[PDB]
Amino acid sequence: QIKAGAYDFPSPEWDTVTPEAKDLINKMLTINPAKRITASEALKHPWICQRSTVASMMHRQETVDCLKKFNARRKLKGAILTTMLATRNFSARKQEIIKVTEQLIEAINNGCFEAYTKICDPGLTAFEPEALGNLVEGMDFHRFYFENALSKSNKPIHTIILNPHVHLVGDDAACIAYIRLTQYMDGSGMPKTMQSEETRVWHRRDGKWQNVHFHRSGSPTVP
Amino acid sequence: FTDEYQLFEELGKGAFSVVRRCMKIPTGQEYAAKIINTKKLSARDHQKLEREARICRLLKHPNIVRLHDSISEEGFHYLVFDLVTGGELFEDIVAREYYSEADASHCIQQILESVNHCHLNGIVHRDLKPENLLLASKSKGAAVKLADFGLAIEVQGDQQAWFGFAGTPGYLSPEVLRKDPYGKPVDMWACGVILYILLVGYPPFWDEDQHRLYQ
Repeated sequence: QIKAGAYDFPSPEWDTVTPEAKDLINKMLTINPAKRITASEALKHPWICQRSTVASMMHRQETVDCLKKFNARRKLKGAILTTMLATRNFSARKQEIIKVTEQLIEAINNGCFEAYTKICDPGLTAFEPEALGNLVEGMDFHRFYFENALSKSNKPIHTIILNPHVHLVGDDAACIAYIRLTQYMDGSGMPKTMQSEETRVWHRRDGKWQNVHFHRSGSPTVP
Repeated sequence: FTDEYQLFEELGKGAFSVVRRCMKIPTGQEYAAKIINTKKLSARDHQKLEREARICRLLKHPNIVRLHDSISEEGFHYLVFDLVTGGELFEDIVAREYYSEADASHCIQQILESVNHCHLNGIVHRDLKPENLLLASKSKGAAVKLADFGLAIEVQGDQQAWFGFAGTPGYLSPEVLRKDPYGKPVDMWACGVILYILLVGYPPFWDEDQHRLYQ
């Protein structure tokens, strides 16, 4: 909004503001700083230097009432410390990325390689603990875990996606970062939990969101 | 196997399989025996070999490598195929002293006959490529034979579906690259790529970057 200078003077409150006051605001809120009024020039603006004849002297109770709320919010949001709040009000576009990500995780958990190769780009690259610090390319590296473990092992696992954050980087590209919590049964039949942090880069190709790169840190997804 | 047939020289050997020239002594034949050390065969590999044998048993056609028998022993399963001696079609062509469109058309006619037979039996090969186009023998007019149904799928009539991303890059169809449901037409795209190569000797789609190739 700021970069676009996307402000206006909505009615009714602005209907009683003088044109000269709106004019001075316009000249200060000029996107191009080369064309923005300077401090010396503003001091000569009629609303400033001819206030007696230009500025309204009507009482603006609605401004006082609104300033009270503005001040109250400002004192509540006064962050004494760096505060980082998750995302919970997602647009439809961001929810689309969350959905396809969860569809991909679901396909992995169910060992459905057909769904995996449908959702993942053929040129997928990946950093993951299973790859020992190497960047792997294609489906080969991941095919091994489908053809063996993902369906061979018969034990219950529950996946949790914590605090997803989605960046929209163009109409057909997105980035998602989330914590992947996995509950599972270990060899001795005891319940365990493991954590991974995962980034997935998505590109909409042929009308379908597809995963072109991902980066896992922490634990490896196979128990 | 030794029961009826007789083994001879080795023609190849994979991870779990060894292939040798064979002969049905009772009938003076000569086949290719795929000797599988079942003790080395995994579970997922077991699933794919069951599929390939069932499909091969279902396809009986001159231009398709025929599966003649399947029999098991002590952790050792035998698959008796046709004996193919002529090698790759593409390798034979470069050795010829004359080669024209008529020769290419005679080849594609046989390839289409095999593809049509597969499709008529609800089977899609999905990996038509030069390595799978063999000549029955080194005879002057040997028959072209379609080979290796390890990626072949079984489809329901003309119903499209997503069977997975499989094939060889240079021969993959647009629908598979778009991640759309697909079926028999993927083989006809591959045929078109093969036909293009048979006429000028270079592929219609080529690029060092696979991403650009797929575009």
